[PDB]
Amino acid sequence: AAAIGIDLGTTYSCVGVFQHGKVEIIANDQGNRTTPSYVAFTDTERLIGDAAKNQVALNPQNTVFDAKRLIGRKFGDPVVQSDMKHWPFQVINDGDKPKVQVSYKGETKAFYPEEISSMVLTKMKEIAEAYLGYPVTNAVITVPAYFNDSQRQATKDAGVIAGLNVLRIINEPTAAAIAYGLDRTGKGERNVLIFDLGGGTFDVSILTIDDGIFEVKATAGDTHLGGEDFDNRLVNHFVEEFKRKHKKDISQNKRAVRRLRTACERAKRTLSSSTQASLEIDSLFEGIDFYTSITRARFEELCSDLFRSTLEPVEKALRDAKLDKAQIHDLVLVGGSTRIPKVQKLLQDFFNGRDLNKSINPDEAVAYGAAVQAAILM
Ligand SMILES: Nc1ncnc2c1ncn2[C@@H]1O[C@H](COP(=O)(O)OP(=O)(O)O)[C@@H](O)[C@H]1O
Ligand SMILES: [Mg+2]
Repeated sequence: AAAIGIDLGTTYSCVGVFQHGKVEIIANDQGNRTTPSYVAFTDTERLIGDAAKNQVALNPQNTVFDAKRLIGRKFGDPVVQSDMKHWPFQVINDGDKPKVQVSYKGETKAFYPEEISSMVLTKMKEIAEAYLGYPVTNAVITVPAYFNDSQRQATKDAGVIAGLNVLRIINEPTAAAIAYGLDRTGKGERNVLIFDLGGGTFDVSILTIDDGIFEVKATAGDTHLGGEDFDNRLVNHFVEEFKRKHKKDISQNKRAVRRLRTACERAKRTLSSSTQASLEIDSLFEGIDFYTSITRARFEELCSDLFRSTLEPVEKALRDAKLDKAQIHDLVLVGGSTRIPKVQKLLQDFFNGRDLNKSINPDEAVAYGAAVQAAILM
């Protein structure tokens, strides 16, 4: 019985297993090595992952996402109230506990955030099981370093609802450090900086590792900065461009904007390894095709202030840990947005030419570390 490592992410989740000496990051049924943290409810079925995200434009009120922003928080919580204003789905109050309310098979039903996340965890569990060819009952699940007891508990519960014995709940930055084998240094304190630019959040952590024991020395960043913000700059740019070429504003067509958003995210992803990208959407708005392109340099310009803003939390965390740039032994890249060449440059330049540990797919580093730790704990 291999136990599994699960990164239960805000925007994407990832599952790994350590067996026969190495970590396998397990692809899902569509061949994707990470899976959106999305759960959809329709007249006839419950969809999770890619199947949920791939119908988001068609079903906005009953496609749930961002459950991680609610998990283990009270309804009265100001982050909750505030985050609520921007979701297309209803959150409601059940004894100061938030529930996401949707319609499923024709009826209004309401779920706790840990219930939604348990459906994502079940999907990651079944992904793992399809590959291993047996049931998985033990898992290590990861959380942000700043998660309080009640968010850790609610995440553990999500695991238990999913039919997993949760061997441990560990910090995301520690799991990334474990992935790179930094946990096995000894006697001396090593200082490690995790730079984590994901889909919805930006986390900088400084850890000190001394004879295998981790200490979180500083944390910083921005809980609303991530790849979604870069998708948006691109969306706004192409909306303006559509207006220029056809004198038509797609702004208010919720469906056109979501399909444009989708095309942008995919274009963006291509710009991490190519210097130009094709954007081709059939019948975007009133039967008008939108066939166009964008360069890495143009996308960089559109995002230049957001990209730069990531170095301020780095300065802050260094200050709060009372360390200079030159006392950081290792720079680890985590999150899919750190595949962006400009971002790697900014961080490497900030650190005066220092290597970045980026050999492990950054959107997988946390799951990789969880999988290593799960095997150890077993
Ligand atoms: N090659 C790439 N270039 C730029 N962004 C990417 C790339 N691959 C994935 N992403 C982005 O990474 C983000 C998801 O990051 P990930 O670490 O998987 O999830 P999470 O933030 O939920 O932990 C998304 O915004 C996605 O578009
Ligand atoms: Mg992440």
